[PDB]
Amino acid sequence: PDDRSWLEHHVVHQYWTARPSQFPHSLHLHSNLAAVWDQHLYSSDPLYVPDDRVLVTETQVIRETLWLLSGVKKLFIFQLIDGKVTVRNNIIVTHLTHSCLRSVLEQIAAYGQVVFRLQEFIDEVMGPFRTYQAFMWALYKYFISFKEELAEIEKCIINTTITLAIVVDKLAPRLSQLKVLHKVFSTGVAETRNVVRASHLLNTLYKAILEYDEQTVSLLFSLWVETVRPYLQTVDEWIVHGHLWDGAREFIIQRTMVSFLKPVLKQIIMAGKSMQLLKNL
Amino acid sequence: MIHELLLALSGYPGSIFTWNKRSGLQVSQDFPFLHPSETSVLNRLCRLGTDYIRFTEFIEQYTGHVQQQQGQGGLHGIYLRAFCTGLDSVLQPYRQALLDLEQEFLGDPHLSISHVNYFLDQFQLLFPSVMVVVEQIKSQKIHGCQILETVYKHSCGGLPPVRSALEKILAVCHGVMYKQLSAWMLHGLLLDQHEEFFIKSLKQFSLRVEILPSYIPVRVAEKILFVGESVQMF
Amino acid sequence: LQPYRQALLDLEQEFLGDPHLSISHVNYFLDQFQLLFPSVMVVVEQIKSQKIHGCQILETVYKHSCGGLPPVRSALEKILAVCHGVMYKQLSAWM
Amino acid sequence: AAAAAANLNAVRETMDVLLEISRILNTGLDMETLSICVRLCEQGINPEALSSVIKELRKATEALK
Amino acid sequence: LWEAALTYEASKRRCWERVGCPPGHREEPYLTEAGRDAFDKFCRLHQGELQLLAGGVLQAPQPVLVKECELVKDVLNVLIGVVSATFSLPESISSLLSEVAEYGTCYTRLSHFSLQPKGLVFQAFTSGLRRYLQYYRACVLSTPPTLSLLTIGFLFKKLGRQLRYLAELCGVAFPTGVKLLSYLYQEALHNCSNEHYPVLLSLLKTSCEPYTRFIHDWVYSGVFR
Repeated sequence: PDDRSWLEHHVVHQYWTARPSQFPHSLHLHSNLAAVWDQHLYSSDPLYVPDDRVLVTETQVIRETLWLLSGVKKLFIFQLIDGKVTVRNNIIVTHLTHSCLRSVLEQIAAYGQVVFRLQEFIDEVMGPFRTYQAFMWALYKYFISFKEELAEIEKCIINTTITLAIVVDKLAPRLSQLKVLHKVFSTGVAETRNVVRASHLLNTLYKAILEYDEQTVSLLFSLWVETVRPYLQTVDEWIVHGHLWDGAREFIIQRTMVSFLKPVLKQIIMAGKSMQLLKNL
Repeated sequence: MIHELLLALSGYPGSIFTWNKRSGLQVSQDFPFLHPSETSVLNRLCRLGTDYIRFTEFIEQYTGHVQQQQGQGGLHGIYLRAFCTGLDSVLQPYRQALLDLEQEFLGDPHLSISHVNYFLDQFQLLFPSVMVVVEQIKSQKIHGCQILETVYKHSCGGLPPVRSALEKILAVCHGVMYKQLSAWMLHGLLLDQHEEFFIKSLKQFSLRVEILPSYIPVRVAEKILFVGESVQMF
Repeated sequence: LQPYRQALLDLEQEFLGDPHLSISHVNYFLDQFQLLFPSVMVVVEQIKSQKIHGCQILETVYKHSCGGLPPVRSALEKILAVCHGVMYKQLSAWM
Repeated sequence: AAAAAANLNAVRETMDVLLEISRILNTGLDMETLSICVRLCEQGINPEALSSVIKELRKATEALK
Repeated sequence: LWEAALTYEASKRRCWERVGCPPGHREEPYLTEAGRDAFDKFCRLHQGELQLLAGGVLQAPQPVLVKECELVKDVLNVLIGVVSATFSLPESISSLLSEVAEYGTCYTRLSHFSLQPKGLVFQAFTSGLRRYLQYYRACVLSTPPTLSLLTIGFLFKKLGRQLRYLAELCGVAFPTGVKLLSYLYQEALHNCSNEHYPVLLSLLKTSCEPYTRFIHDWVYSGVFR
């Protein structure tokens, strides 16, 4: 009826709303494994009692997964119950029976957990002590370039044949580097003064770059460079401006501290204090 | 979606995105075309338009609103105008981005909502941050030179977009202070009435020490005070 | 293992269009990887069963990169050069 | 229609299989001239009789050259 | 005949639910596999539901008819300050409509003040006002002769607010002579470094051009002016 008809046609309306799914099907064993296995199960007499599933097709899984991987969630599939990922069990296609399926979506949910912990931290930036801000900036710069790939592949669904095993395999050298961040960030989740909490995180990066002393090392390198960036500024400020930096004791020098600047530290102190003794002269 | 999203984000909201004064922009929930997949992207998209409407209301509120004076001075004066004028100059790439979005919509309108979210993620961090600076400026009814200190303190952060954006507004507000300083040191005349510019020979030309900005030492204020008192004397 | 990934994409790309292909095509087509995988299986199970994590892992690689069948003869040759490449940072920080 | 195009898709497949068999036997016929000969083969034809004419006109495309 | 048809190209979209020759139909297009048409359909349905739940008194603002370019030209004409049909002299269109109507109401109160041919400083003040009116006339219809509706609201954000300040500048008695000369003087010092500074400076520079000639008479010729 002129609005509802266009809605009905050019919007699916069958895996997110109360409506049984329809799609023209190509039967005959080579793509019919779910229905074949269903009939086999019933013939062996379980006795019957089916599984509550609404029959969703193949590509809808692909679109829903891409949105889960991009960084958003709370879709119709893959909801949270306390902030823990959970797979819907009403999914089954006219093939694969949903036994391999529950497992492949379990791996995708496991990566969604890794992105959920990060988004919880990043959202609580807005409701941050200039090193945490410079750390958030590194995470954010990763997230934009990372979100690009997931949007760009979703464009090719609107164009082209696409299946699951290509887009899973394609994201292996991206989900690999993400797990390294899941382990570096766990030490910054482990937690004192905020500068002690910052040193406990910051020393992990300085250790992790020498661990691979490639592509992981350039990532950890770029995460390192943007977080010692406040400190190089403030030590230069102590040298030329002749005063110790006050940031509610955000500064690592005692006048709790990493091994980065330790082998040259006496040359920092012996320059800053001597400049301060020139300010009084 | 096509005209509506740009219309809502630009600050001319409708009935899909009902503007509230207590939640900003908000979609009217479940429809038989709106479903939980696109919903989260929509909710994240609403924040930009919320902050934008607040910004433009504030800019209109404190720019061009008097004709040389009710009689309050915390709700009037040159520094409020200068802040709103600087914020209007900073907001230009958001408007430009929405223009380019419409051009791509015309070329093909089958662009998903997450695509627009992907382009506008660089304003997605910048808009919630600056909102508390401008909100504190309104709520605390700030008077005199303390506006400069308030924005200078938040330009010490570790997020480059936010820091650069607030620093430009502080430069705009420096413009007015330099303009009154061109008068008091050179003759002694004031230009800014009822709002402080950290300076008033002797008394009726003395230094007001307390209001002085935090990036300026007291020593240079003594030097300025000498120049003004002496040029007034001879 | 990347040519074991590509050789799985090719099959699915065939099956999307072709209606009459069956199990026999996959069993047939992946017969060359029933020579690579069982013959590198003994190398990996040798390194796990008696645990090797020294530099004498490389001698045990050079015993099976001699091969005798071409897949297990040419596969380990890729790996050994990368192992020496990490030792060429060790032996340059030495020298 | 649509079911008249799925059949024609299944005919496009078959024509490409006959195209492979045409190219490994290295017939001078390209994709266009072969599409005349398939229409002839649909109506019934003796390809010994077509082959005797094609073996002469292919030698008489180079006789007046 | 089969071969006359055959010389096409098959679709690249295919599924493992569709192995027996999909000619391309889809898995039923998603919401954003349609746009700028389906847009108007759900906006029309939402508006109809609103009109039902109210009683038809909620007043649909352009439910369909008219389209974009005609509405753009109507939006443009209000900035010329002359008569329109739904502005002062989808359903998000009312919110844009009110802002463009309020742009036109402050445009009109300047041409109304500049049709005059009070003193000599009054005519100089008005002749300075037209120097901004010309920039505004150059801004509209040259940049958007038919171009997109939202570009109007963005283009006259920096300029419509300034024009609305100029509406408060004009009286619509208003001062004249030395009274006006001190009025505009206080306008200089109150807004001395802003976006409103050079326009007010150009106003003050020429609104004293009669006054200096008045001062130049009784001293230099002994005859009062």
